[PDB]
Amino acid sequence: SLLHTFWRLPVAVFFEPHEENVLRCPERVLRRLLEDAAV
Amino acid sequence: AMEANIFCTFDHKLSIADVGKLTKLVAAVVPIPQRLHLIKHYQLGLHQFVDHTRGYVRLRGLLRNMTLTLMRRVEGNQILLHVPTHGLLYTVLNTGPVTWEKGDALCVLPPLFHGPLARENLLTLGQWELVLPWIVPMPLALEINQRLLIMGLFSLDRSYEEVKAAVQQLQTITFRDATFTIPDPVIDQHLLIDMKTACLSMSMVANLASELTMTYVRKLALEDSSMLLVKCQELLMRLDRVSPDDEIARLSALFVMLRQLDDLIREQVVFTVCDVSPDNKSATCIFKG
Amino acid sequence: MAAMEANIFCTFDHKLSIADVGKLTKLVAAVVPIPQRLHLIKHYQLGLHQFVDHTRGYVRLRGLLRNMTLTLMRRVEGNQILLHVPTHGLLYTVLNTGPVTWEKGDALCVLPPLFHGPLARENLLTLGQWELVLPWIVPMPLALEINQRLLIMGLFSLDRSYEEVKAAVQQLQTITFRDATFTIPDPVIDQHLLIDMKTACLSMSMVANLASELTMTYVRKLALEDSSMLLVKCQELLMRLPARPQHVSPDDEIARLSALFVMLRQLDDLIREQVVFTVCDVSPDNKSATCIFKG
Repeated sequence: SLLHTFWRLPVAVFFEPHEENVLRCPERVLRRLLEDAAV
Repeated sequence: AMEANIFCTFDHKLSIADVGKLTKLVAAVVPIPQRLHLIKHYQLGLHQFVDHTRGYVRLRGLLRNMTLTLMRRVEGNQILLHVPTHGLLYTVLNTGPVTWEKGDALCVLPPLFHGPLARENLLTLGQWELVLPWIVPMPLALEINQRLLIMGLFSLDRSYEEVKAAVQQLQTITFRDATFTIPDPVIDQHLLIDMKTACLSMSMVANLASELTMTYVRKLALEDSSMLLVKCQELLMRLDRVSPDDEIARLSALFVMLRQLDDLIREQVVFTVCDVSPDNKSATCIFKG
Repeated sequence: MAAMEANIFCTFDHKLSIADVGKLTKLVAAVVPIPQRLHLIKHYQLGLHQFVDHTRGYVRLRGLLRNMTLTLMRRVEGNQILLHVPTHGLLYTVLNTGPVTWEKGDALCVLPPLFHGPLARENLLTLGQWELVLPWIVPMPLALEINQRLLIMGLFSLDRSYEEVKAAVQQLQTITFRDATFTIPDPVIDQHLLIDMKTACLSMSMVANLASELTMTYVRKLALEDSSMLLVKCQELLMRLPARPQHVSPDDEIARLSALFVMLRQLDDLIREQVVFTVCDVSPDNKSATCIFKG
């Protein structure tokens, strides 16, 4: 299920909003959206 | 008024043929140990430092802090040497092997041929023998120092055939009309000591750097605020695919083995060319020291 | 704006006793640092005592005095000081202030004074809570040892306990260059030393990358047959593990050692500041020396 990335060690970012943001919903919002896509 | 020169005497007797040979070198580069005002003739060049068990790299160490000078006028009993200053232009003779061009960076370099030599016709005395460091362009000096360090790094395993091919194709240099070759640092399978110290310190800083940086980025991975450290240790995890006193002594050894390599990893350009006279035996180089 | 003035007249505003001007007559033909390079600057710009902080970060003071503009003192008189900021290549004299005797041939550098305070008894022109703090002129062994020990003290401050760094400073803060004791003042983690640590980390990783197999196995092919006492000292600082090598190519090792040279140059500037004064010939009391590379 989990993906396979090339760079094995993860990178700290400047967190530019000028770039694209990175999938920033936590596990609560994931489980809630699971319930909303369910019902 | 006169100019701030260095008088130089000659203790041995001088003949008219020797003065006629000496007056070819009007504006020639000459090194001096310390800038006094009356020097003897045993302090004109590197023949006070020519030795058997020591070789090229010791001469490079002595030459880089030697206070060089230019001859001005030859006459009876006295040789007027001119001390060049930073920011004036000076005529300088090309006693070297290669012609220069307009704009080449020029630096001193000891002669590759020792006292035993068949091609020299220089100022010769009963024991004293005038030698003179060449001035080559800085790409040639970098290439000579680099190729000599590489073919001195193979001073231990000359039994094999492929390393003989590597050294004998590395024994020569390729420059502008130059099939010039440089002699081997290995003489009869024992190495001069300071070349051994140079390549030993090279391998030592290499092995220390390749061993301790992984432990230090393990200790550094908690302060990660910039995007450089993660790829810095991604390199170390890519390569494979502790008591405090020992690493303290290791780090001090790292910096001192680096600090003994300043003569090799850098050197300063001495002259630089403003123009080249016709027939390429002279140039009017502005000093830069 | 007009040209840079080589002649700079200083001026005190407060009263001066006879003892202060007498103590200042010894400082003729010596270095004072200034940031201004105007013509008639006051004494507030003269020297380091406009820059002493609570933190006393010595690497920060080293950088700020590196950025500073040097000059030599000339012909002190009643409430005037002529300063001669020198041109690149001429020749006049300087005067030591730190307790380092000088020889010939060794280049000099500018360093802020170590262990500065009332512990070492420097009675230099105290007036109106303004002292005159001169930079020390040390030869390049002392400067390299100070910057090297500041770099190892910046490296050592990670993941080891405070007791281990306090047990290492008694081995590391001592310097005995030319029969005189020198103590490193206050090793602390500021911003500039961690910036220099970042540059050192990148340079040491890249010189670890750009090494070939022969620089790896040189000491392992040399320590098998040769027994030198330098090899006795150099063997023990590695790990444990005739022998024909696998591959060899000089026309690749040329550029590989060229890049290792440029990385060693990029590590070398973290310790060597610059050549600032070269000494020609010293006096028989070593308290004054004529020097080239004047400024």
